[PDB]
Amino acid sequence: QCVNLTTRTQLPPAYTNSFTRGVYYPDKVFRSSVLHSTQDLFLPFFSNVTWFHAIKRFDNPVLPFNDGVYFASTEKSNIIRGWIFGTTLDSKTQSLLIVNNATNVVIKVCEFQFCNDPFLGVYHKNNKSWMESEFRVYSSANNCTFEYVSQPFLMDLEGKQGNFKNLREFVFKNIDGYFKIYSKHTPINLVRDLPQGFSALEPLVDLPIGINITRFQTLLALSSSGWTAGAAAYYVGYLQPRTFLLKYNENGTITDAVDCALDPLSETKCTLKSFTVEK
Amino acid sequence: VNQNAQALNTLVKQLSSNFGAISSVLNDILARLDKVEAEVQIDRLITGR
Amino acid sequence: GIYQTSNFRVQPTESIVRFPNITNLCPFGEVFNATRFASVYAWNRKRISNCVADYSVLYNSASFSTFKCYGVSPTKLNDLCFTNVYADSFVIRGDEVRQIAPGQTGKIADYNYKLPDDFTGCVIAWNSNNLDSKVGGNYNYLYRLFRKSNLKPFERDISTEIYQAGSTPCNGVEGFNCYFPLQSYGFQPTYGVGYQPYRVVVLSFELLHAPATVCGPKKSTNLVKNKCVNFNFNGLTGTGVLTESNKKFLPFQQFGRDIDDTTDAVRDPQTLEILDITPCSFGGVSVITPGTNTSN
Ligand SMILES: *[C@@H]1O[C@H](CO)[C@@H](O)[C@H](O)[C@H]1NC(C)=O
Ligand SMILES: *[C@@H]1O[C@H](CO)[C@@H](O)[C@H](O)[C@H]1NC(C)=O
Ligand SMILES: *[C@@H]1O[C@H](CO)[C@@H](O)[C@H](O)[C@H]1NC(C)=O
Ligand SMILES: *[C@@H]1O[C@H](CO)[C@@H](O)[C@H](O)[C@H]1NC(C)=O
Ligand SMILES: *[C@@H]1O[C@H](CO)[C@@H](O)[C@H](O)[C@H]1NC(C)=O
Ligand SMILES: *[C@@H]1O[C@H](CO)[C@@H](O)[C@H](O)[C@H]1NC(C)=O
Ligand SMILES: *[C@@H]1O[C@H](CO)[C@@H](O)[C@H](O)[C@H]1NC(C)=O
Ligand SMILES: *[C@@H]1O[C@H](CO)[C@@H](O)[C@H](O)[C@H]1NC(C)=O
Repeated sequence: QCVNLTTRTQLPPAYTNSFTRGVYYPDKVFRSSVLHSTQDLFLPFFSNVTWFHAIKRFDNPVLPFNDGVYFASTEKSNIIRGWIFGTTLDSKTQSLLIVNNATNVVIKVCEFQFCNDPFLGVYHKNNKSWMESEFRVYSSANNCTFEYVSQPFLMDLEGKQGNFKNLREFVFKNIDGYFKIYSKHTPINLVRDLPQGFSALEPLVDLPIGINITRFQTLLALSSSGWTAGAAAYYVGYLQPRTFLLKYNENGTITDAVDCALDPLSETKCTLKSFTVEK
Repeated sequence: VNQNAQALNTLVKQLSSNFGAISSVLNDILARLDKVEAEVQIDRLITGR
Repeated sequence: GIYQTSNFRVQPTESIVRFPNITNLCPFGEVFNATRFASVYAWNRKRISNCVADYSVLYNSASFSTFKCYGVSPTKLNDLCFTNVYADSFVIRGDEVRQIAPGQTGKIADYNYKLPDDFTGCVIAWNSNNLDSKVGGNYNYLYRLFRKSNLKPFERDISTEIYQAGSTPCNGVEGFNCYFPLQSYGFQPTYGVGYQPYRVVVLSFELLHAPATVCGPKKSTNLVKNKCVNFNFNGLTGTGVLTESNKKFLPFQQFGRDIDDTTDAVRDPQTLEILDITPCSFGGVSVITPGTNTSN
């Protein structure tokens, strides 16, 4: 059950600036109205971020993985349906699969004989139905290291809203053999810009996996050459170890941050443990 | 006033340093090792403080 | 005048041992009695979670030969709740049973299994000559005889690549300064001490990052309030008075340090209540006296 696919508008990468995005709670313990200073993997402020589209046009290449990655994707009808993670993706090394079924996302840590151009084949059908008979993800599952089923959330899978209300963020830290997911969603009424402003990123789940990943690719619904898919975009940022000043609020939410290596002014802010400096 | 309150905070945060020990809480190391082997760890904390 | 002496304190009154709810026993026994034990290069891995483990059966039993705990004391090992437990199982020759120690040198301790200096777990060894020795030789077990670069702690190496002893290219299935990475253990009953096979298991663990799940005797009592008591919510012993607080934890919050390092307001097991902690009242007594020559 593999069908190749190159019905893409081949385009070179587009770029954008990652202003103040990618701030997640470092540890589970709680603090309030204090300025803790910690160093960890993050997405450095003001960095170039790779851009791909999705509608004609079809962006789905394979991108490398290293020291985590920050995946964000604006969406209407949230065409994105899953990811893949692995070193070889040929039923040779343990591979990670996260299939978000409308019903619920099931974590399949099993070696998988993938396709050369895999994707969720959900049938282009234009009669108020999207019946799926194209399970075009893998071919063989000889052994499963792990298996899990999440909460049965049913998120909206239709719409052509003028402003992409849905804006979902994720981040995928793979350290000490544990997999981590921190996510947040916010309705947005702007049209294009990777939003300017600040937010946080709560955790959702952590997994014991103990697998070696260097490569990954997203998965999404879709006939092969022919479909009715709305506008969709997703940016990818590569993480980096840095140090931060995190200003918790009395409520307990991470309200603002300051980098410790961006520019000398920020470095003095980092040293003095204050958000303001007198002359 | 700032200088005096500067000292206490620098003094208080010193209570959260390994000083070479394997932890920074006495109740922890007391409830995590037998009697004969705790003294060597506790020594490093006392001389540090 | 006035003199400052012998500061006073409130005494505590009772104890609180509220642990999380009791679940089943851990299936470690079948691990420590598995049909077969994986070889050293590809040491078997087992994860322990969602069970209650009583270490008395494992410890008091003479079923073992050599026992040693490093970061903990096995006497009170049954009173600290662990976030996770690793059950690493393999069989080696009894000669190198000292190489298991963290920061040791040796062919097994350098090439195909390494430990960190701060390995917090406990290590058990148990002689296995009768069943693991084969009258013809238990050659099922191999080992990484040579490695290009000694591996970091807890990284399994599975390649069967032919060794390169020299800079000259290695060619064919075998070649000049080419050798198989693995050499088979011989295990026969004729062997003496140190030569006979051993079943060795190590039990590392990790602390406090997430609410722990493995525990021992639970004996949760109550949530008495405004009483100087000795609380032991999960293995964080401490004293003081427990009050209700209008504070709020997000669904993934306990252990509010809340200023610098103090275990301030904390949630509880058995239920979900955001409590608070304040140490019992303290102060330094002082005696004001006229001259003892005058009056007493
Ligand atoms: C990064 O983006 C800027 C535009 O913001 C562009 O001028 C520059 O060439 C980009 N650099 C890279 C890494 O392509
Ligand atoms: C998810 O969707 C795929 C493709 O339709 C299907 O094979 C699989 O059984 C589904 N799993 C769940 C949890 O429904
Ligand atoms: C999958 O891996 C296991 C070892 O974990 C192995 O025994 C098995 O042969 C592999 N493939 C199959 C057929 O399940
Ligand atoms: C992961 O795989 C890569 C590519 O084969 C290898 O270079 C690296 O050493 C591996 N790392 C681990 C932790 O196994
Ligand atoms: C913080 O808590 C107060 C009191 O409950 C509430 O009025 C306010 O809206 C909260 N703010 C945030 C950031 O949630
Ligand atoms: C769980 O805890 C509650 C409150 O202590 C108790 O009433 C209940 O019986 C417990 N259930 C189990 C699984 O022991
Ligand atoms: C294995 O089984 C025997 C049965 O007599 C028992 O004595 C021994 O303690 C068991 N070993 C372990 C710890 O699994
Ligand atoms: C006792 O000693 C005090 C000084 O402490 C002195 O003033 C006083 O005159 C002495 N005589 C008396 C009244 O006992």
